[PDB]
Amino acid sequence: RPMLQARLENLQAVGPAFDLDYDQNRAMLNTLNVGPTLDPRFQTYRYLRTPE
Amino acid sequence: QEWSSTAITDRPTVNMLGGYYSQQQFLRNLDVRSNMASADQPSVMDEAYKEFVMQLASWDTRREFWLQTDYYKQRMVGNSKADAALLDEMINNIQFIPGDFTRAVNDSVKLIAETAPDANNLLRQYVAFASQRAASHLNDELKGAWAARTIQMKAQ
Amino acid sequence: VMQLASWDTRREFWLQTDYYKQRMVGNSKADAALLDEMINNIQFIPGDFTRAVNDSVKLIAETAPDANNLLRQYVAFASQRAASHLNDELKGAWAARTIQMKAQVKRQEEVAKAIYDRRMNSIEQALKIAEQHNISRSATDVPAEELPDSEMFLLG
Amino acid sequence: QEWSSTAITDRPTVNMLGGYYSQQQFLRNLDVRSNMASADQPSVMDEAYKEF
Repeated sequence: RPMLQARLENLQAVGPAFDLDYDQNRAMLNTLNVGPTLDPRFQTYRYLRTPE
Repeated sequence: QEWSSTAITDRPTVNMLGGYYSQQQFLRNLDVRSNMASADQPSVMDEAYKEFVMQLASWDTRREFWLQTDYYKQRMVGNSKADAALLDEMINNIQFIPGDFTRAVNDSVKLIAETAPDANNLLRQYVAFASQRAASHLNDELKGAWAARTIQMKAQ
Repeated sequence: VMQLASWDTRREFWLQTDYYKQRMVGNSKADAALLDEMINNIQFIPGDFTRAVNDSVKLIAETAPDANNLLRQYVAFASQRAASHLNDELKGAWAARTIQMKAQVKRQEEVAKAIYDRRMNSIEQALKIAEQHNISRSATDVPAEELPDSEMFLLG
Repeated sequence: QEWSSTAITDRPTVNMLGGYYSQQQFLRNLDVRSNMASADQPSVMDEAYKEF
């Protein structure tokens, strides 16, 4: 009885066990939730013959 | 008079793409870990240049550029039919000749205007306009992909 | 090769060289015509690996020593431009890589801190429960440390 | 009178595909741990454009 009750109390107070993959996913989700930084007017081309 | 001018373009560099290159690299790295579909896909530069080329030769881009070029607005008689015909003619003025990699020739764009300085200024403005439109479209695509990835990660 | 075949490189080289400055007439149209004429004086013939023919460059000038010196200087100029562009691209890639590495290090630090906090909380709860149940025996179970955090209280 | 007009279309992008893209990607992710599919499969937008 004492050890079983202590096991129940400890597992109740600790909570579910999460592996490293869950923590890595949470960390990545934080940066994803930060949101992308959008900047316009960046060129998508380079000139080989400038118009004249 | 029909003065003509020619421009030749190629893929941009890493340094001129700005932060979009880093954001797309981050998204591709995320795609590498899960939903493996890289298969040595074309780099970000190729995608950006493909979008720019697509926006360069599109009829809609030429029409929208001419509608605001401030050089077409001066030649407006006020009749709808005449304005439409002139707009169609000037849209046909701008031509795009795709390049062939086998013969080492690049993509070129040719513009025809009425005066010599206008054959240069209008071509520069048109290229800038197409680049800006391609950049906006790429930003929208990046936002959509980012939202989809965020939703997938939340579900996982 | 791309720098060699580009129109812009030829135009800038001819503008920089002394072979063209001494031939300036002072009239803008005449100078532009002369520059455009001397642009075509440099022809790049791409090579084919199948026929074992390499890339070649031909320059045309009024005098043979000029026809040699100008070609040498133009090749050096193209090489310098290519080197500068390559250095800029390398710097951009370096900046992207260091940004990515910094982000990855930050994420790893956050993960480590989260795991440490979870273990601290588990330690505190186990201490409280062991105090409550008065299990002061240091040795309670055969298995050594690295026990699962669930039944972690089985210690003095 | 016989008047005529012309239109030119191309493949859509992720943004205009709406929520269907996420569902299809989820199904594809479920379909790469079972009944192996080709890694270089045509993308969702390509299939949608082909259907269109």
